[PDB]
Amino acid sequence: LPMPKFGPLAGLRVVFSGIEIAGPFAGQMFAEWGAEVIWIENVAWADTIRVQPNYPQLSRRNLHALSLNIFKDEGREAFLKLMETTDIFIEASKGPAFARRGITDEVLWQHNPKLVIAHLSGFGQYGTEEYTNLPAYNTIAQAFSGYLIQNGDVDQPMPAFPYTAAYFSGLTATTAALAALHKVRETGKGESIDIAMYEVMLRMGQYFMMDYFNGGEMCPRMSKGKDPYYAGCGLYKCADGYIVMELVGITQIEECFKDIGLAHLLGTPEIPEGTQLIHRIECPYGPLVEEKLDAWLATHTIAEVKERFAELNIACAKVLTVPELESNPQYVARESITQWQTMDGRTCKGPNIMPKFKNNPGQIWRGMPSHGMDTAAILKNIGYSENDIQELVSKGLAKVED
Amino acid sequence: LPMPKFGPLAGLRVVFSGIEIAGPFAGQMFAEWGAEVIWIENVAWADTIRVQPNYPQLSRRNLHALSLNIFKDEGREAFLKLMETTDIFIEASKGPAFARRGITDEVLWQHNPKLVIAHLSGFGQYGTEEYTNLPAYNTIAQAFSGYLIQNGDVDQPMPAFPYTAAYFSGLTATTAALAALHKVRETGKGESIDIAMYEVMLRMGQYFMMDYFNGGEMCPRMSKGKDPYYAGCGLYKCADGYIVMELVGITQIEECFKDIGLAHLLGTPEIPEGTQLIHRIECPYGPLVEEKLDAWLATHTIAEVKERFAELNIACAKVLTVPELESNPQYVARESITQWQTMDGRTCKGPNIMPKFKNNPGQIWRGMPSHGMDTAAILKNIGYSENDIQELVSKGLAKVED
Ligand SMILES: CC(C)(COP(=O)(O)OP(=O)(O)OC[C@H]1O[C@@H](n2cnc3c(N)ncnc32)[C@H](O)[C@@H]1OP(=O)(O)O)[C@@H](O)C(=O)NCCC(=O)NCCS
Ligand SMILES: CC(C)(COP(=O)(O)OP(=O)(O)OC[C@H]1O[C@@H](n2cnc3c(N)ncnc32)[C@H](O)[C@@H]1OP(=O)(O)O)[C@@H](O)C(=O)NCCC(=O)NCCS
Repeated sequence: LPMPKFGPLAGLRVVFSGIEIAGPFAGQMFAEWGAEVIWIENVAWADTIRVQPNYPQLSRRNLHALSLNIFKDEGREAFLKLMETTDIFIEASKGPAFARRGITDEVLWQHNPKLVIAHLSGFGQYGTEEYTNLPAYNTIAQAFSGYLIQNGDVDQPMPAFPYTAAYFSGLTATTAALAALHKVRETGKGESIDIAMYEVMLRMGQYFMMDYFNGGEMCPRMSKGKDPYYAGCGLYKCADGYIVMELVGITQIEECFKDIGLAHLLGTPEIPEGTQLIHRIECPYGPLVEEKLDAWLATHTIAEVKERFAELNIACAKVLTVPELESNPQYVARESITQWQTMDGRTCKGPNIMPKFKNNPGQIWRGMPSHGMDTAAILKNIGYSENDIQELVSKGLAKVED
Repeated sequence: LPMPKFGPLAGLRVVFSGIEIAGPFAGQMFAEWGAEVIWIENVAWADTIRVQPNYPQLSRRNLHALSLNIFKDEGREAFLKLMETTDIFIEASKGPAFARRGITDEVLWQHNPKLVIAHLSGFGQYGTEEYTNLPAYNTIAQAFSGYLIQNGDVDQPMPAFPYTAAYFSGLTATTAALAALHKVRETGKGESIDIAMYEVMLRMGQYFMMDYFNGGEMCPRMSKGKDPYYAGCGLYKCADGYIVMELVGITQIEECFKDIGLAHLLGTPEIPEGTQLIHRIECPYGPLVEEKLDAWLATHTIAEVKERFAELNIACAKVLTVPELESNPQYVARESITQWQTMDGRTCKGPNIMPKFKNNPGQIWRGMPSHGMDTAAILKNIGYSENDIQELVSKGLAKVED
């Protein structure tokens, strides 16, 4: 398949079957980094992502587009022969959907014993009848893992946004696939990976949930974007706008208390010598600290707080709106936002490849492919004849380039 | 170093230097999956994570604890010899801090030309003077990437929580390190990776930001946990509590419109045949759909909505509180939450290894190590004498087991 040789993953062959974010995000990350990546869409309908006006130009760039019925007759026989040349297969289904349709892990390893198989689902490959085969999206994974209940304001839980759990789940799939890939390169035998979205998100929400599991209470939600436990952390107003700050570290606490008028608190039974952190609930002075911090910050400009906090080594930043990013000097310097050409021949703007590999940078070599774009190319490369692939399209088992 | 042989990453050697979540999360994930992982803390102070009462039992499990001044005299000479046996080194600093302290990539590859180096920072290894050396935490990365501005309610932006950006950044580091690791196993030459937290989070927030970069407007924030654009997606109230649902798909929309009393809308110029999604803003009927959905849902119990939505293949779930997880039958069936023994000999409860590798499951073999726990073991393994490592402790350059 014609493509430039670049990135740490050059010449690795990846195929994924899934829609929206989670599955496709996992597979396309390989493409960002130079792998050969086949996106499989059904033959009758297309990936739901295509309904989004701009995003798919980013999230499906560098891909090859197959369109094949991977479960019906010869359409299946093709998919499985394809699997013989595949290093990694990502699939995102309602539970063990592939297995209950005939394509088990053992059937797959029959065609490629080295194959790394990554199963992405809401609730896992096995469990109970009630949950295992349920459909799932990001919000479902947030709801079921206790992530959603931790987000929002004191009085109003809400999902983390945009579609946060889909990105964590796809990223975990990518990670786990590369880990399994390493094992294949070291023992010569394939692997199957069972990634349940809610288990991913259960992990991502443990910071305070670990307290509940081990004697404690659950923390509340934030109030107005302030950390539920630690004073001086989260969202604050200066005289001229929103900033964030983290009041963490001995030196930071000592010098900041001095600025805001709380010097006399340092060295008390409650704030002894090496205090690195200020717990707002446990501390009688917790609310006083917030009151004085708020008052001191409201006296200063964002720029002045930034200068003083750079002196004290207190992390902070202006809360940037989307219109402010393009022309930020850090963004500009690092080409964090770039441009590329779509397939239709139009100019498209959005994030560059991340992260930056030094010796083998990733690169944007192709825009989002059309539905079925590369089907004929892929089947001829797998060994199907011109007429033989013409029959596949005919019996409805494949969609050719429009 | 004594440890069981398990997981896809058995016999891979990983060292990380960093505190809190991002850096350590990246390194410890290797440990979940069977790698040998050395956590480096400073000799004078310890990782700030240790101030948290329970979480570190999860986030530092399966680790070996070094405590060494990696920048001063012989402390440096040790670190660099250690680097000769290391496959992957994760470091989290204020920008290019290691390089401006003498330990450049070229110095590191001098001691190991194959080494994969992963640099985690707020703002990158290079850029402008204003930003490149700034300290960063999760909230700083959320603020600077336009992630924070997208979270919260219409009237109140807030961070995604808990510390969402630290997990994305550490997960990306893990992923990118394994990708680079693959390249080393295929060309024999090392790699350096520049992971800027804000660039990670810029990527994770593109779903609607891509509209802004390409002609459009930015979406608003959610109202009460409802999707800013798509009707029938996000947080809803039933008669007896919060659920989430995603109204996506032709069949789902058709049958759900029929239930809620909006049948006559199907087939209009605005909702034609294969409509997969309902845009609340663009659609004159968008608000009507919400009103009827809300009213229909408030008539039913969570259990009844679940049953009907399982018939229509509409993804949904009860919003679970933290006290509801342990005894959920899916959690129980998959052992999603487990127990292990700490070093002090106490019983600790929390998430199991995720995800589940089939042939080479990860496993919890050790609790969180104490500050300096394994220093003497590591230095003797690297080739330092008993007296030779006694001198390191003496000149303040290392901390031994308490
Ligand atoms: C997202 C999800 C709900 C969509 O599934 P769905 O609406 O029920 O069904 P699809 O649109 O994928 O297609 C329906 C059927 O066609 C099949 N189909 C999909 N790809 C096919 C292929 N290329 N060839 C033949 N048939 C195919 C599917 O196997 C599915 O089978 P099933 O009815 O036996 O269960 C489901 O894939 C899922 O829960 N995935 C896991 C979590 C996830 O990735 N969520 C979305 C990202 S946020
Ligand atoms: C988190 C962060 C702000 C903390 O840094 P800090 O408070 O300024 O400093 P540290 O507590 O790490 O230590 C201070 C100095 O001691 C050094 N130190 C750290 N580990 C050391 C080691 N084991 N041996 C000798 N010195 C060490 C550091 O290099 C740092 O050097 P510098 O003063 O030249 O810049 C910073 O590491 C950072 O921005 N990291 C990147 C983003 C990140 O990971 N954030 C935290 C997770 S959410």
